Amino acid sequence: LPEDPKWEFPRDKLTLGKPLGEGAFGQVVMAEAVGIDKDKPKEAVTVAVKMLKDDATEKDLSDLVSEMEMMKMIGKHKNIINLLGACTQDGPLYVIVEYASKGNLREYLRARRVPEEQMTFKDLVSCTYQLARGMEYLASQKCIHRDLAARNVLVTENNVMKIADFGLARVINNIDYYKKTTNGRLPVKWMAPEALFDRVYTHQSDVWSFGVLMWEIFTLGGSPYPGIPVEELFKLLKEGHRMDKPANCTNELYMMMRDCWHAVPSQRPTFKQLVEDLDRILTLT
Ligand SMILES: Nc1ncnc2c1ncn2[C@@H]1O[C@H](COP(=O)(O)OP(=O)(O)NP(=O)(O)O)[C@@H](O)[C@H]1O
Repeated sequence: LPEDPKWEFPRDKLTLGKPLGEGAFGQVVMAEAVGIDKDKPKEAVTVAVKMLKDDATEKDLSDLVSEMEMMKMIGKHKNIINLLGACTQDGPLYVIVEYASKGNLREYLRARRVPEEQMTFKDLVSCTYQLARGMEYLASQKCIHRDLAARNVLVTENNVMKIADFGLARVINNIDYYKKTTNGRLPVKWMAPEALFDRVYTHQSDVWSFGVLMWEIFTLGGSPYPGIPVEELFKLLKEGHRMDKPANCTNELYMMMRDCWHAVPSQRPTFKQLVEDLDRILTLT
């Protein structure tokens, strides 16, 4: 792999610790990184390290490299998982990122329905607000995430919501992102119809996904289109089906979901608008 000195971190300053989880393209381990935070240059920082599994494919390696490169481009923001460094030379590829001790949002919510704590309604609105802020920022950086979902949000020790899993994200210009393929690699239940049927993707497709994410949040980690298999959703979406209102959701926030699910992308809210609406709702709690 080519060197990128501004991101490279010395392997001898990294100490791997316990596994945090694994997927079908990589694994993540906790680690201590001495000197990685130049605001505290003497200190060890607890980080997460993404790396290949022993059964990794060639495509897994190219994907991990591509994920690292995307994270170099998306800037820095409180409500996204930020890249901290990488070990790319003379050894296995290590992609070093911010550590979120409370795991992904889907499990965090399902575990707070013995529960860890109780989610107040204010907590859920705040969580929604933070993620709209993250997506607003990503869209300002001309990034479409394409895989927004509760499983791809991470939660820090201080309950900070961080958008993560940039492996499918793309940088676009002004017009729709378009590449025609045989079959897509995006979770169908979170995809905007124009993405599913027309292979086109804009920031407004991410807005659709955000509406699904809202539904996951206010169902405390429920599964979208409950009891509807992916196989049958193609037809139901084309015919205009939409999810019902979660129990713990206000009619105001449900109207917000349904706006995100507008059939016409240009008629959905923008993330800037969602942040403004969510700012108002959250201050009134
Ligand atoms: N920065 C992190 N801090 C703490 N835990 C993490 C971090 N990143 C990932 N994990 C966890 O370790 C596991 C690794 O999975 P991950 O690398 O996130 O891909 P994925 O989200 O499982 N696949 P997908 O949702 O289909 O895109 C997940 O269970 C995460 O919850």
